Amino acid sequence: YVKTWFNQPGRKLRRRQARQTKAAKIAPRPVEAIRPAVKPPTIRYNMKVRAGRGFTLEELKAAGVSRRVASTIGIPVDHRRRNRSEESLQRNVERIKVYLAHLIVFPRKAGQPKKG
Amino acid sequence: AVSEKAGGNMCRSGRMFAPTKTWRKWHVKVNQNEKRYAIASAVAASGVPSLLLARGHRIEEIPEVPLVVDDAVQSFQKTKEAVALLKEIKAYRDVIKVANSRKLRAGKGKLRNRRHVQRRGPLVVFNEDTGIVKAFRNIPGVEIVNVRRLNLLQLAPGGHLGRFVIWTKSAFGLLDSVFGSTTEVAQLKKNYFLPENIISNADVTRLINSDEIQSIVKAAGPSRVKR
Amino acid sequence: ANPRQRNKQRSGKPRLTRRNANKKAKAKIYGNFVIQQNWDKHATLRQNYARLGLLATPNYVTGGVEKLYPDPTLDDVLDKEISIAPAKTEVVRQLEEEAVKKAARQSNKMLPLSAFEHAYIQRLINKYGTEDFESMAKDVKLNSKLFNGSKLKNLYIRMKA
Amino acid sequence: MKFSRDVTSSRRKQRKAHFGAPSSVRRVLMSAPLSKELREQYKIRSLPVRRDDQITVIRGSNKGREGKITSVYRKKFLLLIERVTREKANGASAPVGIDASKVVITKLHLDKDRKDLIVRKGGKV
RNA sequence: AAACUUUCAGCAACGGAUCUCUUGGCUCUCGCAUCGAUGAAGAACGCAGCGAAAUGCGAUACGUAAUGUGAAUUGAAUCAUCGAAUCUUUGAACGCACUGCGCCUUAAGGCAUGCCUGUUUGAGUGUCAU
RNA sequence: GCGAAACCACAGCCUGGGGAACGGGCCAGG
RNA sequence: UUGAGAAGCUCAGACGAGUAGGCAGGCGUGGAGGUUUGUGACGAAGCCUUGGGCGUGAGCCUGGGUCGAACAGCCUCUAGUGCAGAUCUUGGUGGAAGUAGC
RNA sequence: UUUCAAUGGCCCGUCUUGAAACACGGACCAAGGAGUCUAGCAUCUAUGCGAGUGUUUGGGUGAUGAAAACCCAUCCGCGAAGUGGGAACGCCCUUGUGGCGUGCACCAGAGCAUAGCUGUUGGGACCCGAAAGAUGGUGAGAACCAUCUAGUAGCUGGUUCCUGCCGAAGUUUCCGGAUAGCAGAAACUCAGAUCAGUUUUAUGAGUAUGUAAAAUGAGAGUU
RNA sequence: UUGACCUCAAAUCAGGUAGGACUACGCGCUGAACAAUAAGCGCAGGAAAAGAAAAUAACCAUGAUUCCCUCAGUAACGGAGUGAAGCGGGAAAAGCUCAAAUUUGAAAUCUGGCAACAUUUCUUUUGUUGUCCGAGUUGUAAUUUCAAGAAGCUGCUUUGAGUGUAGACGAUCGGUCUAAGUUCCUUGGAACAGGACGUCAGAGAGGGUGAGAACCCCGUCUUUGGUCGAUUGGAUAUGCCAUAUAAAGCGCUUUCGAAGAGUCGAGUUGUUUGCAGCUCUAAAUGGGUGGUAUCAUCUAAAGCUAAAUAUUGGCGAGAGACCGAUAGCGAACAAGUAGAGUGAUCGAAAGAUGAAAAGAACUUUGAAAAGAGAGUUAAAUAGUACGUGAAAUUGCUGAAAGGGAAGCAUUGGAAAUCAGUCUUACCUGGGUGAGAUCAGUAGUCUCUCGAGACUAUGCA
Repeated sequence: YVKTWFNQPGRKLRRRQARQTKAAKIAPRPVEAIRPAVKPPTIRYNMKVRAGRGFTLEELKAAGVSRRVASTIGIPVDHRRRNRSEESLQRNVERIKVYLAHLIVFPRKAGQPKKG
Repeated sequence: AVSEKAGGNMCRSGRMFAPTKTWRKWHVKVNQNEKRYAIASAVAASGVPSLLLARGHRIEEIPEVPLVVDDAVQSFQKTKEAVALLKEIKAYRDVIKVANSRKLRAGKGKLRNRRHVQRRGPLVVFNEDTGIVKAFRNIPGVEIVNVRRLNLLQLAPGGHLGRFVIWTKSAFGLLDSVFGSTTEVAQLKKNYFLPENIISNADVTRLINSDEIQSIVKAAGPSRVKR
Repeated sequence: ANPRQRNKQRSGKPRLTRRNANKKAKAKIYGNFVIQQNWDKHATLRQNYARLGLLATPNYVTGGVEKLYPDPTLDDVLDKEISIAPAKTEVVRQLEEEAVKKAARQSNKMLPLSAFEHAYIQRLINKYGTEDFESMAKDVKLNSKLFNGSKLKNLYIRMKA
Repeated sequence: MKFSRDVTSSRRKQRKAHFGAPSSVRRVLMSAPLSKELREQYKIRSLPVRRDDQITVIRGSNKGREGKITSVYRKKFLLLIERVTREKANGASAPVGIDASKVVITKLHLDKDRKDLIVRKGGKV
């Protein structure tokens, strides 16, 4: 049993086309969602800042985005993670606010019945 | 590789000894600095007319080496414009050489989608493609490459240094950003410096027959001595 | 080699050839019309997003980017407000201008009262005054639906407009 | 050079396609060049050969011979021409087949379909 | 000498190496997702051209209709496309045996088993109400 | 008339000796 | 004096068995990149030959004959790369032998 | 080239054993036919960079072939944190003296990556040669079939071009080996020095034997 | 007696569904020899499985699953060997549905029949509306899923499971659009070769054509596109309807907050901590798992879920430093075929005339097979026993040698045959004419005054 990698260039191209196929479907919006900034959970890496999964409910509440609309504008929600320190809260609230400063949200049509 | 189900190596319709396998090592690694050294050394060799002649290029009427043309060449649209330019700088002798060299490949290669063989013509190097690639690609032997992604398979075909290269003015001006110098880093290659040489003046006859050295050597004995 | 593939070789019937092999081909853009008009079908999606003044990723990039030319304190974060951001290119300006003009057009968020709603609130106002809504809600006969003070206030507000 | 990956340059596959073509494909495979007068009058360089076409042999031993196309033998990629034959041992004249690319059409067997085909390939009738 | 034996050479046999070829194999990569009780895969028997030890087709038997291409095969086609029709006996194979032997209804329609939802007709010393 | 197969390094007259059989093959003879 | 493929040229002296084993330099084959502005229907490749030549050798060049479509030298890369044996594999063909015999 | 004359001249390959012999294999010819691929480890060499080094998990990118080439964000692997003496200077007619000594031996990092070579350990592992056993079937205890399975031979047989150069041991010691020794490679220093299947001088001990320092030859000692 | 309900039935009642095949890649139950392997058995799809923590950790904490790299050939087990995982870096990212709390001021829910109305990849497909019956209170909807949430109160922000039309942007399928020599000479059966003069190139890929064809033909490039057929994606714009007395997000609380049992677990036997059998059998700030050796973390015994991933099968496609007819699949052709076996199964050999059959008319011998005269072809030294035609082997002819180890080696003879080596030029003298690189010479062109190339004029 030997696993060959002759399809390594083919997989590189296939993933690139998936990125372009996705961008064709969603024309003006980014192909990835915004990820939070977290700290790896060990003494070896806790000084590094890496990308998280989603923003905590306390982060979203502070930034002014409700958890029901956060997913609609591309902000992932992590119900599992929590803010044990005020630094993680401030690092990711600013990340959300900067995200909302650069965001153009196109309006949607709404059904308005003629009567009351 | 042969099929696994195929097949003693001596018996007729048997199994070949040590059947070929796909997980043979096909690709071989080279240090990125060694690749850049070879590419820099192959660009330098293309600036020597004598190394061009020894690689088979008919550059005996070219006006200058390195040969740099205007940037209006980058926007040629028709092969007629491409051929006319090659005839004005007398670089069409190389193309004529390639056309006359087209033969049928000797061996089983022509049974395997390798019907014809020929020579390599001039290598046109450009900055931006606004027509230059399509105007030159049908000319036999001519290869067109961007100055940002130079290929050692094109700069030293066969492993032989000294390919005939025609640059545009913009490609030539950008050669100092692609490679840099020995003291200044390359702009387009992070932390890359051109290699230094273990010899300063490679003309060793200049050192041996210099006044600095010939004034201290003892009186030379004879050449081939008498018996 | 397989008996199925040998079977269709021996047949006099043509093969069900399909021609879908064209790599280097990038998906054409549907969805936004402004993006499609300004899209460059040759350039990659990163090159097109950057030219259009958009962000292909709100996060880091996981490799080296292409360099074509030799270029020459909790209180003040939860309470600060950032005044949006400039539109670098013309394409973003079209997207922004289109968004605001559609939001202004589809901005009627005031619901006028219906025949039943008008009569319901009118009977309550003409008996329990205008400024006292808590007493209006606590009425059981006129306020049969048992609307609270907030809903009766909204019925008043919608009646005015 | 070819750049589409929908066309194969494999000699194995190109020879298989030519020598295993159906008769509809073989109709276009055996095309002949029009004469200079017909080329400038019908605005067409070449056409598939058809019965009763008046042609001239350009290559081969029978170069210069004229005649109508008596039959288009598609199973062998050959054309049969009138009075372009070869004597046999017993005296019967065996017809000689000429490739369609080795003849030039000097007069077309025009019908309704051929006229529509002519204007289809940018051709003034 | 001659014969025979042996050697060498020429020619003729025998044999099928070598060379050249190649509508084949092998290997890698890429796209795609589509069998069957509306009878599949497989088997058998026929049909008509044949060379079948091949192919196509199913009693509408190289298929018919439709869309074409447009004059052959060797509205033509041993052509292409293909949405309509047809598709023998079998086979999960299904009325019972495995071609017979049957049943019911009007030659035709049918007539397998398990299970699910419903329909209808019944039975019960089942529990209750009158 | 039809028609094999096993077997096959290669030739093939004897007396003596060749030390490891020397012999059939070397040496000396008939 | 031209005799600097300095990897060349030149001078001198000595030495020469060889198993296992060790170390150099070469010959040949299939395919690949480069090259010979290479060879080829006015005859490629192969084959035959008491034709000629070159090399210590592996081998190579060539004349004639036959033949009918491709092929080679050089630099480098690559490998299913060189046979007299394996009671080797496949195929072809001998003596036995026109014998044993039917 | 064929033949003749004179002289010489055994049949190869394997195995055996002291070389043999002997016993094995070989009717003939053509074609096929046996150290390969890969993963580790170590050595040597080459190459790049060097207290660093390694682009190719992946991303970017590649308009024409796009499985190539080109570029690199964050990680990560490994690595790291007295004399003698080469060479040179200045004096000495020169030797020689004086000042200055690298490496190493006596008394201030060098690595990482790739490639090639060689050795070695695994994978069928140079090729071939004995039946296992098990699983699942067919036919009627036994038989037969197909896969695991390239399960095997401490062995048997075979293992494919040339030339040149070097060249053994074939056995002390303990005890399948660690050895030593024989034969090469590398790293050295060293004639104002040592070495020797050699002969000596005389006296020490018992013609032999041994001794330190003469003759002859060779440059030697080494790790 | 009748009716309601339950139960057991029956029916060729109506409407559905299952089986079998293929299994390269899924997932299960198994299971040897030597590997949690082969084989056996069961079940799927275009992927499957897994999956939104009864997960890690001990940090400044992370945050469903899957896959890759790394961790790491490490810890651990047991010296050998077996051999992970957390972190870290990437690919892709998406989250949710129930059970358990009274709609109780109203079973608000659903299948089926029948009747209309639409709709179609489609007269083949899908629904909608109305009515009746049935299901269902032993519980169908709305609401809730712990990340919460319910109920009140509150003033901010919100809202379509509708149906048309038009155009644009995409995807798929089928048509359509396409540059330039066959000019001259030579060889040849043939020009596609050689030479001359040309042409087109966003086309000098490949194949065909009587020998190496960019320009004879199909194609190739343009095409990452023009133009028409028909199908359908998501949106946009604009009408017509919109059952809103409605439904949501975010504030607040003098009010509430249900959480899965023959399961966890304990004991004992096997397989491999998991799983299973057996005996017993729970709890509610409980229970699981970790660090403490109290703290941390999670919330099981119910369910769904795209993408990144796999893929020797199937429907196609493009390739190759691969093999080149004893090779490469067993199979380039007839190939799982002929043939072998009661059967399971086993299983070959076998490619090439020529450009064109022009496949040898005709005469003649023979019973025939065939032969011989002829004839076709560029070639029959290409005649279907067919390209080339090696060796072993066989026959005839010619020459030579012959008596037993033989072949072979060395040296020459004889016979046969072969090879190359040639005097021809050099020097010198005159005569005759010639011309330039010579002119007590005139011009042009290209390079860098003079250097090459020429053009006239003279021949000292």
